[PDB]
Amino acid sequence: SMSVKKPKRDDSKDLALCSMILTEMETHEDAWPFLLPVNLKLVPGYKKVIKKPMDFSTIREKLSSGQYPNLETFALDVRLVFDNCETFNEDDSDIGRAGHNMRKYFEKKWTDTFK
Repeated sequence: SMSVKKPKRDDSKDLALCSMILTEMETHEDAWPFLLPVNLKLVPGYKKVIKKPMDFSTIREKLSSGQYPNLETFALDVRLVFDNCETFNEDDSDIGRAGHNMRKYFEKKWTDTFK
């Protein structure tokens, strides 16, 4: 509350560390469904159904331009990529499996870097 604060966690490295995580997600072999925005002209249903599209290149641009206020808003966009994927793709599909795999890979790096 006013004039009452928990001890200050060092957040000076968070930007660099989120960039590293994102590099690792970008270079994963199952990243291909997520590298670029879904083409809303060429994929019927996507625009109407997925209210907030998100992809790794859009996260990279937001990160590089100071549009993440903190590490949690960064994790929310990464998770949005996978939540979108599950909303639109059957579990038993190449893309549906890719999304589960990448969400696992992410959540481990996240815990190991920050928790």
